[PDB]
Formats: sequence, C-alpha cells, structure tokens
Amino acid sequence: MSTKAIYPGTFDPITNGHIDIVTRAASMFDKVVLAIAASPSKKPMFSLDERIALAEQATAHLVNVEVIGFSDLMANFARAQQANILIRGLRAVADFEYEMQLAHMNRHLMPTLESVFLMPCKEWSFISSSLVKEVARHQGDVSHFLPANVHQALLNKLK
Amino acid sequence: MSTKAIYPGTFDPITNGHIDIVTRAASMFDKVVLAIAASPSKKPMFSLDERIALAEQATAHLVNVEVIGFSDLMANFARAQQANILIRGLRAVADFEYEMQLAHMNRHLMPTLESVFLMPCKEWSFISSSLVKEVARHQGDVSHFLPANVHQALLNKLK
Repeated sequence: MSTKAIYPGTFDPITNGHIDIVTRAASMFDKVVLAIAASPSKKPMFSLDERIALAEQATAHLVNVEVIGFSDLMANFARAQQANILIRGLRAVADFEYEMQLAHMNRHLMPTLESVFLMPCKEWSFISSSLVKEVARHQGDVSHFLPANVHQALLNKLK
Repeated sequence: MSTKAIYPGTFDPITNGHIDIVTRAASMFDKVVLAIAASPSKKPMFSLDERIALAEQATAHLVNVEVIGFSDLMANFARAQQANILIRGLRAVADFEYEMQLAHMNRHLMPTLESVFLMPCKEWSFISSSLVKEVARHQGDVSHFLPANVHQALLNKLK
C-alpha cells in the first residue's frame, strides 16, 4: 500500500547488476527512485549529469522508476522523497558488516525507514563496477556487463 | 500492485527477533504468511501444533499476517500459496554465504520467487532460538527475548 523506495549509489557507471537490482525492486514496490549521489568522496569517472543521463536511458523501460540526484544523507533524501524503504544490493560477505552498520545508522537517523537487502543474479555476482572500469581502462571486453548506452559512453571516455 | 510473502522457519520457539522481522515484512507487503516448517531435521522442543499456537498468539496484532505449517520445500510452499516474495532474516555474516546459496537454489526451483533480506533491530542482533533455549535449559533469565506467552510455555517445558 503506497510503498516508495529509494535505491542510492554512485552508479559510476550503472551496470547490468544495478539494473537487475532496481528491476526487482520496481517489481515489488509501487515506486522506486534510483538516487545518484552528487558529491561522492571518490572522484567518479562520470559527472553527476552524465551519470543521471546514462541511468535514465538504461531504466527508461521501467515505468515506476525515476532517476534523481541528491547531495545530502540518503536518510534525509528518503525523508524528503517520503520513502519508507531503502534498497541495498548485497554482493559479497566483506560488504555485509558495513551494510549492517549503515542500516543501524540509518535507523538512528530515520526510524521509519526500512532497509531492504537484495542479492544479484548469479550472472552479476562477481562484477564490481570498479573492476569493470579497471578492466576497461586497460583495454578489456566489458560489453557483457554494461547496457549498450553505458558501454558506448565508457569506450568514448577512454579515448 | 499486489505482494504476498512467506517467512519460513522452524520458530522453535518464536522470539522477539522473529516478531520484529515479520512485523517489518507485514509493513511493506500486502500479505505475509509466517510459514512454520513441520519436520525440521532436528527434533524441535515444541511440536508443530504448539509452535503454530505460540506464533499465532504472538502475531495476532498483525492483521495481514497468517501463520501456516508446511512440510515441503519452502519454494514449493511459496508456489502453492502464490507467494512472489520470500523473507529471510539476515543477522550474522557467517550465515550470509548459506543465505546466498539458498537464494540461488530457490531461484533455480522457482524463478518468479524473489528472496528479500531484512536485518534485525539492534536489540535482537545477538539472539537465537538455540542460545535462548540453552540459557533457559541451565536456568537463566531469557524473559527479555521472548513474548510473554512464549516465555511461559518454555518455563513449563523445562520444569
């Protein structure tokens, strides 16, 4: 009943793994905002506008998904968006501790916000989006891991 | 716009941690079945009928939650119940690998079934049916961890 979720991340760039997560989120909640962090601590390969553009194209086929940049705490953005659900992808064990921490902090910041964890398809279990960049930087075939539009934009960035 | 989840487990017995998980599940999905495994491999302290009774009482305040026994694979029961969502409590990093395995198997058995992972409230982050029972078996105060009705039943089982 009127479920609204945010799916925050850097999405530098968005990968088939992300698409899978947001697709499955969009299948179980009424609305999903794919929230792109504006000022990440790490210098991203793509600008906020570029990242939004690529994500938009890659998720245009999802009716109930909307891309939006944000610069605040993901907890504050969720409050502004009147989201009661926070989507987090769970790839590996190492990340689990951090994700527990973040959920407990987010509970502290906004107790009505519910963190929800999804695992990726086996296909995308071992892709990193930093391993994808790194492989691409040193001239490898990453076509299987990215949406066509994203792959093109990445090829251009390495010239 | 329609969501039906199962939350499978042995629930021998149901704890505050379980109640917390199913409560949060019930807040974000239209219907939630608290599915109690009939014949766990291990011999449970309480019978299926007892485990149903205690869980019923302890979830009677949740309108859209229904307790049901099952004896098949959780993936088949989900198919029977027309569940598209499977709730898993994800407390320990140790259990994460197993949970990843299970979701991959459950995706094999029923591809339309979406595994969803929730982390407990900090308060219940360290409790298990097993450690509660063990403490209680050697005469310790477990009142904080169990619904009153469950606590009473457990005291009687050990006296």
